[PDB]
Amino acid sequence: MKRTFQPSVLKRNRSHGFRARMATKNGRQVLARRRAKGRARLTVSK
Amino acid sequence: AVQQNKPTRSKRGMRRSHDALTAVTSLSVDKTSGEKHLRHHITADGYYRGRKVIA
Amino acid sequence: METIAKHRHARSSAQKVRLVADLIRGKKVSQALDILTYTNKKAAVLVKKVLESAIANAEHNDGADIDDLKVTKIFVDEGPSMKRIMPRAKGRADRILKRTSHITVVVSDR
Amino acid sequence: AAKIRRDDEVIVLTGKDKGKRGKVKNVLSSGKVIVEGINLVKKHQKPVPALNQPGGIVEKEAAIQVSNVAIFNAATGKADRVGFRFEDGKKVRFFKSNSETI
RNA sequence: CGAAGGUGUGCUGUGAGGCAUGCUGGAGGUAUCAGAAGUGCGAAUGCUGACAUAAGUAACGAUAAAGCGGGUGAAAAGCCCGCUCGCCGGAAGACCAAGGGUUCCUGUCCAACGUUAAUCGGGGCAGGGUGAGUCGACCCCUAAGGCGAGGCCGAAAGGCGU
RNA sequence: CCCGGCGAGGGGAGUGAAAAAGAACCUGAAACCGUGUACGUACAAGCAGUGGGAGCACGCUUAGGCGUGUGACUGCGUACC
Repeated sequence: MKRTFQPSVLKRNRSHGFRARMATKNGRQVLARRRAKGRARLTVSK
Repeated sequence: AVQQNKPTRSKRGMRRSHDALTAVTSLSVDKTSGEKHLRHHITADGYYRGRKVIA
Repeated sequence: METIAKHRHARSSAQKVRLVADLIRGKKVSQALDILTYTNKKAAVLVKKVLESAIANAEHNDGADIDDLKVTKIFVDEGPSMKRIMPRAKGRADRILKRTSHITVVVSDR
Repeated sequence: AAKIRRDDEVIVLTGKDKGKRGKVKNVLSSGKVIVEGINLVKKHQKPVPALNQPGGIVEKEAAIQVSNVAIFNAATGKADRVGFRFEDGKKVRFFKSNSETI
């Protein structure tokens, strides 16, 4: 039976990558929150 | 179907009162080599009833 | 003079090892070895090794004679358990216990 | 500066070797010293085929706390304390019982 | 010349309690009179950890299937070699993209992992292995769509477009 | 040094004030699981105790008692919130 997750690297990076986060004002707020919490990984980009 | 009350250790033991093992009564002695073996079986060196069968 | 030998953290259940331990309580050592050699159980091998270790200790460290020894005490106690996971139907998980035992044998010339 | 230095002669103040004398061999950074013939221990040493070294039970010195030793004064034959002062343009140590330079 | 804490025994008050002492332990305890409270647990299908019962009971994952001789080893139904038997064959054969990332080859080990044993493994440890002018990517060109100097519009944030 | 698979695990020797301080290492409670000893139990019906009460084993002893463990037989008796 076909399930929900079906991977694709190009789509992953175009959806949740560093440059996509930087291109909008709310994405920068996501980055600021995560830097303030002190995460070791900031985005999904390798 | 499941229990309504927890059984006791006394009941556990009463049920297990039939679980003991039995030992072998005695062994046999070959008439030529002198080894001990299970009756009607061959010995560990290859004898049965005084004759060498397996080399 | 009594001599001890032990096997700690053995891979078996104490309930299973006691069935074999009960066969040789109070026997002479030669008779006990003969009994253990013709028992078709896995616990028999382990118990036999422990008995042989006890006899060798009594010969080397205490200067005993083989023909005078008897199995004066023997017992099994429970040890730590390992915990594992086993999946079942419809995304439900169950726990598995892997049990161990300690085995103790005491020989004496009295 | 430091009151106890390498190549000094000292006397032991506390422990199983209370009263013995010896020479300081080297000074460690944790606050301990190795003195010659003092505080011996028996080590069970495993053989190692490399280096052609066999095993055996060895006797060797162990480190002792520096505040448990004292500088020895040969003139008096007793333990002493140390002080510092300037004499020409350089710093020196002196015994406190008689005020003589070391 | 043995503190708190742990485990027994004797005595004592109407009760919550108190006093003495044997064994274990190895460095702290605290009279009397006053002062302050995170001050007393059996229940809330209470919260976290440990351990029972059912029980040595159910089960061991497609009914394609195995037999025998020799080798190694502490130990061989399951590993290596040989001879027979059986199963698929528009696949249960061969080569790729997507996805994964050392699982590939050689030596050595059997605690844990393998729903059983294991000398075996896609397991543990160490060493080796990917060679391009012509195969691909990068590069030149554009589709749907995206961004967008000036520009139009909108309390701010922003929206649409050359 | 010894048994064992050139294992796992253990017994000696030795260190140390101490090894039931041995690396799964200060103290080491309770639930839960065993080995040994004394007494009871295979014609007997229920909240398992309480009142009465033989017999057996064992320790003192003023040889008179007494203490502690077990408990056949018998009156009464349907948990807690």
